[PDB]
Amino acid sequence: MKRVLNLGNLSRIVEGDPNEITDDEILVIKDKIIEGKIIDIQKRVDGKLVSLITEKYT
Amino acid sequence: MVISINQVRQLYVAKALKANTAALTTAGDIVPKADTAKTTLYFQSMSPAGIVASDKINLKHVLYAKATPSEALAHKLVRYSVTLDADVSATPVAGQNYILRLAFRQYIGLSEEDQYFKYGEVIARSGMTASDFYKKMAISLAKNLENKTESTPLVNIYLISAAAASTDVPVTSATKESDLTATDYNQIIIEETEQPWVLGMMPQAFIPFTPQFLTITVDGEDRLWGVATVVTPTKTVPDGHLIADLEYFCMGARGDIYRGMGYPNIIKTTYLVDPGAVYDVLDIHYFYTGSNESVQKSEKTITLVAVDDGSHTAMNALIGAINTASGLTIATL
Repeated sequence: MKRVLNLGNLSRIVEGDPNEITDDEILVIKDKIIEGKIIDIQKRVDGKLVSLITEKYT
Repeated sequence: MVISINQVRQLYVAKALKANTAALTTAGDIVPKADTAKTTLYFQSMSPAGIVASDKINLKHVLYAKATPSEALAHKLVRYSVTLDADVSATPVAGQNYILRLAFRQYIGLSEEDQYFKYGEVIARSGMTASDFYKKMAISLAKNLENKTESTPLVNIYLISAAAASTDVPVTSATKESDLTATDYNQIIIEETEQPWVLGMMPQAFIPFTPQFLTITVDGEDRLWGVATVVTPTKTVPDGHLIADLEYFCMGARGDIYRGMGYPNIIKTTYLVDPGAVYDVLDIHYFYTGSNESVQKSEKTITLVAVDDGSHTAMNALIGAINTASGLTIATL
């Protein structure tokens, strides 16, 4: 057990508009219908804002 | 209800129209009197204490004469419509304090520097549909507004089911969620109130309000969660109290101006306006000029009030008789 990233790279975990998320920062999309849950973690790669969570099916 | 006068204003009530002065029996009977020519106009008004008569109007010196339809004096209660802002979100976001701020102007004072604020609070939960939010928001408003120990009644809260869309359902501090059972509550209505009124003491007045919203944190930014719309009202004040306070004031130009001040040592004045009815108003303006050096005018206003049956029947009868006896052409209602 140890920390996952230096706090410098964790201070750039933000909550905002997908259109203003550049690199050197990760995006979190909070859920509305559910209070504490999250919807997706996102990271831009080539202008597109892709997810870091692998899709899981039945 | 003190008003401004162009050197004077007098009031006479027309509870019934007569043909001659030999028929003035009841304490509201009136009749217009004028010469066989058209040189002077005056009214024989039956008072509760005998016949009287207005000042004499020189028809060469009549400035303006016009009636009102009794609906130009009704005050429509300012109605609002609160709603969730679809742009932000068409539903509440769990974990956010959906506060509402009712800003009141013309609180106890009479200026607008005299302000007063009343709040509502709804902390949203997961799965809180919109109807439940409006319900809980309306109730929080009622509770915070009408605490049994809150002197002035400020606003009336309402709710509208999307099924009806017209029949607003009330929400009092005695109301309970159990009483509000529907699930398609579309919006929250807020409306003015007829403040208390006392003849000669407490004039007809209202407290203006505007629903102001507080910020919530939607996806990343602080944004207002609602919409304060000014919808067309559906309720009026029937003008009865304005005329009563008008008579109260305009009968001091014709009598006791103290109206109760030195209490045991007063005169008792009777009033013929029924506050609770609705009146249509006739108003005449004119002036008096003197001779060689006394050319200065003294403008005057003689005011009449009749009862509006909805068709302006009585006031039309007055205007007919006045025009027949004076040659004027006061336009009917």
